[PDB]
Amino acid sequence: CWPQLRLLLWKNLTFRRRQTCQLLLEVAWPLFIFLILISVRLSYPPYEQHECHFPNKAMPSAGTLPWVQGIICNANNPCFRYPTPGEAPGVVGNFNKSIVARLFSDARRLLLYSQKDTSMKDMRKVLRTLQQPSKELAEATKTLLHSLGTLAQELFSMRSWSDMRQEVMFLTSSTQIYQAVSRIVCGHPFYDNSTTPYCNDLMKNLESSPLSRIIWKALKPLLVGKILYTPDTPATRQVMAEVNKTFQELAVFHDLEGMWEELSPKIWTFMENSQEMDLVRMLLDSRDNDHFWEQQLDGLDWTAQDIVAFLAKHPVCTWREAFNETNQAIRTISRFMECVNLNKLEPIATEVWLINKSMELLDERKFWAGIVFTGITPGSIELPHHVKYKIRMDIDNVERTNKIKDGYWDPGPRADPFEDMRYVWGGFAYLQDVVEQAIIRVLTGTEKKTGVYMQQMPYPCYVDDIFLRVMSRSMPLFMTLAWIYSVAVIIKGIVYEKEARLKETMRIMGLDNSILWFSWFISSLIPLLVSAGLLVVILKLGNLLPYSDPSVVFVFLSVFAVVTILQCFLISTLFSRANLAAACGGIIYFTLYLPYVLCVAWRDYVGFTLKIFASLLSPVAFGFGCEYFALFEEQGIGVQWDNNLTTSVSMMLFDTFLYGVMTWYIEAVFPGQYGIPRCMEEEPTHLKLGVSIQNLVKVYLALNFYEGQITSFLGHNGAGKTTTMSILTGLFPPTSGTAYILGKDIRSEMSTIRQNLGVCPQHNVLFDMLTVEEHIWFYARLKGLSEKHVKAEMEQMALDVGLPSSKLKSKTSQLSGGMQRKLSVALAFVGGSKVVILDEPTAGVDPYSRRGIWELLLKYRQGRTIILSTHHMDEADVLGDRIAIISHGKLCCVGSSLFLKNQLGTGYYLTLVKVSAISNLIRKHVSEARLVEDIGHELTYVLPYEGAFVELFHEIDDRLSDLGISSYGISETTLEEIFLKVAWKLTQQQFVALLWKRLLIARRSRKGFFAQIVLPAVFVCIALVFSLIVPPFGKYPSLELQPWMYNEQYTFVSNDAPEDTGTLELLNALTKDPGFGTRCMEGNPIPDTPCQAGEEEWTTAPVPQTIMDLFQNGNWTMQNPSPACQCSSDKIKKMLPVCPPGAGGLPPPQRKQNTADILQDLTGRNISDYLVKTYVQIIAKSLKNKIWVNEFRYGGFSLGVSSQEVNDAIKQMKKHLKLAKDSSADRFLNSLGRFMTGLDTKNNVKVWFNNKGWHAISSFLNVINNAILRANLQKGENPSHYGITAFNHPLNLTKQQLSEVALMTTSVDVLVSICVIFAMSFVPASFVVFLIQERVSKAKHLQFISGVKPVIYWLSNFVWDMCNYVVPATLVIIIFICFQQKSYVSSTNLPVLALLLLLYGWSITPLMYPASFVFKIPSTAYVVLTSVNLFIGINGSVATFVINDILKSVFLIFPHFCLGRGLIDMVKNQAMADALERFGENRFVSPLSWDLVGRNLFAMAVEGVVFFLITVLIQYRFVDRICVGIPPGECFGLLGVNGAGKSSTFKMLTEVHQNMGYCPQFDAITELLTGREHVEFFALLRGVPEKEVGKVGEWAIRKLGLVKYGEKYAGNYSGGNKRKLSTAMALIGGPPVVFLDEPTTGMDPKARRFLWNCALSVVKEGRSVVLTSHSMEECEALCTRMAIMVNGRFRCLGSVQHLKNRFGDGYTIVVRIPDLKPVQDFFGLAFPGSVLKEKHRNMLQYQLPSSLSSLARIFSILSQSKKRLHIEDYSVSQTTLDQVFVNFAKDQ
Ligand SMILES: *[C@@H]1O[C@H](CO)[C@@H](O[C@@H]2O[C@H](CO)[C@@H](O[C@@H]3O[C@H](CO[C@@H]4O[C@H](CO)[C@@H](O)[C@H](O)[C@@H]4O)[C@@H](O)[C@H](O[C@@H]4O[C@H](CO)[C@@H](O)[C@H](O)[C@@H]4O)[C@@H]3O)[C@H](O)[C@H]2NC(C)=O)[C@H](O)[C@H]1NC(C)=O
Ligand SMILES: *[C@@H]1O[C@H](CO)[C@@H](O[C@@H]2O[C@H](CO)[C@@H](O)[C@H](O)[C@H]2NC(C)=O)[C@H](O)[C@H]1NC(C)=O
Ligand SMILES: CC(C)CCC[C@@H](C)[C@H]1CC[C@H]2[C@@H]3CC=C4C[C@@H](O)CC[C@]4(C)[C@H]3CC[C@]12C
Ligand SMILES: *[C@@H]1O[C@H](CO)[C@@H](O)[C@H](O)[C@H]1NC(C)=O
Ligand SMILES: *[C@@H]1O[C@H](CO)[C@@H](O)[C@H](O)[C@H]1NC(C)=O
Repeated sequence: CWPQLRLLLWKNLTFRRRQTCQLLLEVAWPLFIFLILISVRLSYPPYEQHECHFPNKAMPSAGTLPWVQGIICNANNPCFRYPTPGEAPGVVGNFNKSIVARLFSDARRLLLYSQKDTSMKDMRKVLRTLQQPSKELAEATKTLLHSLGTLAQELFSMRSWSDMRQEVMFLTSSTQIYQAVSRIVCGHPFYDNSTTPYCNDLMKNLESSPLSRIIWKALKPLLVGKILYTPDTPATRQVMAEVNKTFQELAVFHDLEGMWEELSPKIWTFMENSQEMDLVRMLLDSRDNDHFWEQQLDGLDWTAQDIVAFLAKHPVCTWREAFNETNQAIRTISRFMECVNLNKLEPIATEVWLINKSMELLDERKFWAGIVFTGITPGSIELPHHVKYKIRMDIDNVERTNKIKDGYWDPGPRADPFEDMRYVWGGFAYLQDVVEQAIIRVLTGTEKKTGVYMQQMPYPCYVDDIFLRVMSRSMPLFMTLAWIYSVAVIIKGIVYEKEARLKETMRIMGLDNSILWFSWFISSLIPLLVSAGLLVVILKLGNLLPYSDPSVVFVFLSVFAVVTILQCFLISTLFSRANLAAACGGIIYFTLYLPYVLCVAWRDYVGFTLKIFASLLSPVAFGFGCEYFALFEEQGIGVQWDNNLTTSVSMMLFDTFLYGVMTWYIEAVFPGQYGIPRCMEEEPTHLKLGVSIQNLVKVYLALNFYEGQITSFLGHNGAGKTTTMSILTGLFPPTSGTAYILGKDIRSEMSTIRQNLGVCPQHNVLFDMLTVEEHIWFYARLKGLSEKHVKAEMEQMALDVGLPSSKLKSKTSQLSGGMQRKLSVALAFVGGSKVVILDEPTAGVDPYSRRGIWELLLKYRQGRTIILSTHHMDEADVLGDRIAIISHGKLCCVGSSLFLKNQLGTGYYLTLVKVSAISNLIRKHVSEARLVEDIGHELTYVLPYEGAFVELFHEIDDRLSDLGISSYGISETTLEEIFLKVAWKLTQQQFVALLWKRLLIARRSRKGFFAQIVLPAVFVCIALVFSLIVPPFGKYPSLELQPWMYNEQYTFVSNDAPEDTGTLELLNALTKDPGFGTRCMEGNPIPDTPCQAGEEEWTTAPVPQTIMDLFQNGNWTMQNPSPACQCSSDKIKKMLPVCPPGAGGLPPPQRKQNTADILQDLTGRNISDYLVKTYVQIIAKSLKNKIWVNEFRYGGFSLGVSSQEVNDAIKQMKKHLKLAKDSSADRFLNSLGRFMTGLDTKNNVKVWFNNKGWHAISSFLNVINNAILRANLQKGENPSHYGITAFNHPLNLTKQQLSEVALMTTSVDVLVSICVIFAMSFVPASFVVFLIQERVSKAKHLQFISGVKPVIYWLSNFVWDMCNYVVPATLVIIIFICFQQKSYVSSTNLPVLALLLLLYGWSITPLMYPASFVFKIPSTAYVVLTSVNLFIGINGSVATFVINDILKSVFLIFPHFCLGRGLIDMVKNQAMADALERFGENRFVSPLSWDLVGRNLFAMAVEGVVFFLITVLIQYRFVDRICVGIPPGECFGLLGVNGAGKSSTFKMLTEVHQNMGYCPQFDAITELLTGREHVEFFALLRGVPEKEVGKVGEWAIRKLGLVKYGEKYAGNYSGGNKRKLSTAMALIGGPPVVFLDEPTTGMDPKARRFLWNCALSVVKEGRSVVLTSHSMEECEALCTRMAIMVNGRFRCLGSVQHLKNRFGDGYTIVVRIPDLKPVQDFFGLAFPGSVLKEKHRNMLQYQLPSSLSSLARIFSILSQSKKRLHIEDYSVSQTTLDQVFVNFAKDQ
């Protein structure tokens, strides 16, 4: 067992090594594949991003100044990387260093101090008292000095105007300006015709200035926009008035220019020519007042000297420069605010007019969002207590509403300032909050009393490695490309070893399939294990899977190799071809791997039971293992031994076992075309008996085989010599019989019997890529010989073969057929086998190699029990020693040759070469004589039987010159006798005949290639049902802003400063019966979301044993209240950070709020740290369970705490100081007061929102607005039915968006066109494989012999292909028109597409014609043609994703590209017409336009034309004195030496075409047609009549026989039946001369004689025939004028007997008498030329050369010695033609 496996592995390794054409590519393909993989990996480095927070944004309701400050500077998500103070629950500032807020505070302080100051009245009273020393004068002067000091202090202690002046003088290199603006505004980290061109050029410079152009995108819809609303309902009018007021709150700069123009002269004269200023300047400079000013200044800067220099200046810095600078600043701000539109309110009567006006303003590039209410009627009723409003804006400023989530999860906070922040800079949230606050003010009455802020939740320290995620999850593709190459190669090898009948030869040699399968398993693992190790080390070195142990991936790759090896072992027993299996294995594996990519997309509702029942394949299990590896690798921890993967390995081993048992079942239930599905002479006892059969029988004989005699075994192959030879071997078991093979029964022991019993079947065994020496060594080792024994056997075989040279012993299987047959028959004798069973030797070999192999078998007659089994008669006569013929399953005759010849055989045959005189002489000499056969210059007679021989020969020799007899001959009876005794309009006729034959071969192909009609049909059906799934990608439905759009979410409410000031009732109403928003309140006004009613429990989740360590780790202050969580250590790439438990610190009290969600109280806890820790730990815990983790929390609220005095002060100040009622003084003061009282906020709420949710911030804003509404409602019946709902619905698409969606949709069109191209490329494949099947000498050349006009044949093929493609064309047309695809089923697009498909077929059917010319193999062009068609289609599709003009002009040669471009332009025009009809216009451009579609049609037409012309062109491509005369009825057989060019001469020698018939050596008949139809079609093409066709067919079917099987498939016939069909074809037209070639090839007796009778009958009618073959018996029995050509020239000509007597050898004699040496001595002394050819017991034979003329004396001596030598039997024969042939070939 072990030595056999050793020989098997050695043979497999030698096969793998001797190729040198497959293993190098096998080992190089994975290198290139993974090199491309490592290159595309190294091109994408991993992106690392530290954890960061985001500043809080301010809404317009929380103050105009903070809103503007949040818009301008901090609107880019700077990611400070540290917790900003804005995220603190107490402070809502972050504008502490902003000089604008400081300046506003100092201005407010100046106002509130000047209103309560009385320095003006005090100074006026002091001046009046001084103008009208004293006692009260001192007190008055002291009061005036104190008042002046207070005014000086008020002018000081502000430090804002100085900084503003410094900044405005510095502003009037790129980083410096940005830093200056950032320090000024906030803290530290065609248009010219509309309005004036000043701010137009300003905004142009802003857009062209080199900085972050994001603030302009937010400031454009702020002062250029315009909002429009519903009809003029009084309530809508009131809310619009409130919105206008909250906009104009910032209009204090509009009426400031008039105030400055009115107040400039007054302050000018007050500072120039006022007595108060002079008195102040005089009192500021004195001898005692200086100390007072120094004491009042408190050591501050700008002492009294600087004050006197600044104020007291009649003519370096005085008040004049300050006045000029303030005037310039006011002028600049007025010119800036001039073109600012603050009246952006326009009412509309209806809704369609609203849409039209919004579009019109969109063309004007000035249009903000628009509010659309849902009023029931324009009545005086305020509100229906439920406000439903929508906000319609442009699509480029609002997030898409067709999707609410990114779909696949991916790390990243999603905080881009422009790409995914349209709800901030677009103005959606601002206007939404403004409208909501206006509604709150108009419903209840409260004005604001509320601030709102938005805070984005931070992200916990991720890294961006999406490439690793997409590569490690798509590992099997590039992991198994090279392994698909390997499995294809190994499948090719296996099926090649199987098809050559090598497995059957190994089985009959005494081997089982188990050891063969095991050896193939090992020889397929070894290279697979090597490649697995190489891929493991190249993946460990590639740095793409770090921290991964090589052992686990190595064992995974090895078990995957094992399961794939057993999978291909299962798949191999289904195919029966080398290239076919090698090509279809890859596509079958792809189709069975496609389930993986099919199931990975629908993982949402996949079950574990479904996963188990679907994991029966190896690719899906490998994909599950790769997903496990990815999930354990992405987190940086890697995969190690930690006890999923084990389930995947278990399923893989179960799959291996299932594949093994399936292989074991299929190898037995369905085998190939060769497997098995589950007058007796004296017995010479001089030698030993080797095999003695006894009672041989089967399911519906006894012969004793001898040792030293070469016995024969003849039969009809139907009743014997076929089942008996199989029962004698180990193929089939016996049935009530016995066979003692060398003293061992067959049924008793079968192993020891096969150890010394060789076999040699008809199919020779010769492994390729190997030498004959390796073959001999392997066979000797398999026999069981030792090393020296095998060497001696190989030396003996090399010495006895005849090729003892290194040129032949070290060469591969490149010898001729004769040498191959000789070596294959010599292999069966290696090993010293005592019993050999040959099978059909010398089938079609030349007579020289036949004599060689005969001498070879004769040299091995030293007791080897040679059992011959062949159909040849002369071979069995010369080789067989004991001829045994059986019939009907029983023994009939047995005995030697001469015994069977003289017992029941016919008498002698006397022939004469060149008739009544000779016949009369023969009748007078012998009474029993008769005339047997007389042919051209030849006659023969029979002598059935003895002194008449001498007298007859004397009379023949004496009267030889009397008649025309030129030479005589005598012969004995051959074994075949005993065998048979015992057991013009012709063009149209050819056209219609071709069409009829083609229709018959196509209609009878229901079981054959019939899939070429329904396979493209189902492919196009799948194409359409897949195209009816992708959304139009151009829809935007109306979505209601509500936070419950997601499945599950976690909210929270953080109550800061619980002092019951204004925050208690707010959170209360937030957590009352109505809940968060409008989910359920006296009904469910939200579709498909019924809320749960019964739930009320304030409990804490069960905490594990983690609070103990928190207790022993006490002193957890507000700063750092939880243990740290590390990040991205060196050389450790971690996607999500991990750290020990205790991340949150304490489980907050969880409670459900009856809205399908649960909230937790976070009062007094660090919000940012807790949120980060909880989020990261929950994401990790959810990802650990293989759930495809989604988002966890979306939003939460934090309530906290942050007037009329300033308004009363402004009113009191405006009442005095020259009050008036003009529109330039009172309006400015009123606006200033309103802006002052519109910035204070009592309480505020901060909404923490996650930017991953597309509609999260707006929904929570609406929720908090509804909560504020329910809290502000007082003295109401119930807050249930008081709620506000917000909607989001963009406007209609314009021409730009329509063009965008028409240009972007080309992806679905190209992907639906590629597949339909692939489906339509299947029709010509059947035509090409049909032409290939009938191209290899089957029907092309045979029809080309006779007059066929091959151009007409090509025309017929073309028209049949057209009419056979018409049917599937309209079939698929009605298929894809049955569906409602308006882009194809319209009345103007159906005929153009139909004709496009028609011309595409017309242009593709000739293109695949020349690919069939040079292709010498059938049933394999299908896959390569489909592959090249797919490649051409892919190239043409990708070539349209771009120099484009010349590209599309030159790429029109491929019809696939033309069809793709036509479909693309057709669907593009359909979409364009649809968009233009939707917009309100019409276009009727015809698709038949020569520029668009119609150039491709004419191109395909002319291309098909030129392809047909060039295919007709390719077909046309633009011996030594051979002299012989063939008269009427002269069978002139022209034989020749091996390699004399007989086929070339026959092709060269072939009016003359129609008068000549040809018979091919190989079978030429259709596999699916009928023989009668074959002969009918051939009679039609021959030129017979249309009415006499049936009679000619019946005559042809009755002449050649086989009438019982005349109506049947020709492919299901046998070899002899095919030969009969071919020789009937050779006479279908009835030519005067017909050329035959090997009429009998592997046939059986009782049928060759029939063909010979038909041949002699057709040549007897005066029609000469020409034939040639290797078997000399056929020509010696049929040919009458032989023509032997040695080298190019006819070396011998004449009759058969004349040539055999002229250059042939002498006669042969056989005498039968233990024995006596005296008889042999007398025989040797009587003839001088006597030679002992063979010496046996009581049977001698001799040969007499150069003694043919003395036959009479020889017969006389024989008759005289019959009584002296006591001879029992005598026989005399002549030399046959084979001796003459081998003599002519020997001396050559
Ligand atoms: C909730 O929990 C988070 C953490 O989980 C807390 O955040 C901690 O507290 C501060 C933020 O609120 C952070 O302090 C900052 O730390 C920066 C780090 O710089 C180094 O710090 C180490 C000490 O860790 C020093 O030895 C080094 O020398 C560095 O200074 C400081 O740079 C930063 O200092 C600021 O610098 C800017 C720019 O120069 C100044 O303008 C500013 O005035 C200030 O000086 C500041 O000290 C702290 O790192 C952060 N994390 C930790 C682990 O403590 C929240 O505070 C918690 N919430 C509440 C309400 O407390
Ligand atoms: C809405 O507000 C705008 C300004 O915020 C008002 O327009 C003012 O009044 C007339 C136009 O109506 C102009 O002459 C003024 O220059 C505008 N600006 C100012 C500051 O007065 C408009 O009147 C308001 N409309 C309603 C219905 O209140
Ligand atoms: C209510 C508040 C927030 C609005 C007023 C903010 C003021 C102080 C800011 C906002 C816009 C700023 C102006 C923007 C444009 C220009 C034009 C430039 O050539 C000179 C500076 C100047 C004139 C800036 C001066 C300061 C400015 C007017
Ligand atoms: C600046 O921050 C300090 C911190 O204590 C605070 O007291 C002060 O009011 C802030 N200034 C503002 C908000 O203008
Ligand atoms: C906008 O699109 C809707 C969608 O059907 C349509 O009903 C409406 O008429 C369109 N309006 C305009 C002005 O095109």
